[PDB]
Amino acid sequence: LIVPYNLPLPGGVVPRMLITILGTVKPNANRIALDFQRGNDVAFHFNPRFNENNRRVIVCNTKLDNNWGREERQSVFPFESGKPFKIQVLVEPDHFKVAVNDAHLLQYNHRVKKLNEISKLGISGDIDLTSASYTMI
Ligand SMILES: OC[C@H]1O[C@@H](S[C@@H]2O[C@H](CO)[C@H](O)[C@H](n3cc(-c4ccc(F)cc4)nn3)[C@H]2O)[C@H](O)[C@@H](n2cc(-c3ccc(F)cc3)nn2)[C@H]1O
Ligand SMILES: [Cl-]
Repeated sequence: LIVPYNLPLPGGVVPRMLITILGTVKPNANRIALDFQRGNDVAFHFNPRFNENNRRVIVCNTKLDNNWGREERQSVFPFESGKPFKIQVLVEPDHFKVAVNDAHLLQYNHRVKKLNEISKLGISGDIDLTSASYTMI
């Protein structure tokens, strides 16, 4: 698939929706981003950074009216330059739950509460994208 890639989420997200993204991190990658959007707002931005001051960190945030909020940072970093990955995002009633390569990574509490209006997922950054899909579990 071509990156950046837009995956419509018809009728928005709902609990029990599972989104699966398969790809490969480019060699010498700098960044990856998943952006769950509600119009121009970003309900959930998931942003692995491969070199922020010589550290690897995952940054999560929300953008409302063109302003970023308080960052939530995770130092557990399961991505590896040059290697294949699987990201699974499970929507639960009170948070997005993220697993990478079948291991739980983080949860992100819903800040945007109109889940039905979060109707697009953008995928960008330094990856080759193989598949992006959803199902109900
Ligand atoms: O909050 C998320 C946003 O962060 C900003 S950078 C943000 O800038 C601030 C000053 O305005 C602070 O400097 C902020 N900070 C917070 C801390 C910090 C330090 C210590 C702590 F303990 C906690 C936080 N140390 N920097 C720093 O993260 C990115 O620009 C923005 N972004 C990324 C992308 C993107 C596009 C395409 C991609 F493929 C991938 C990503 N498109 N927009 C998005 O990620
Ligand atoms: Cl809302």
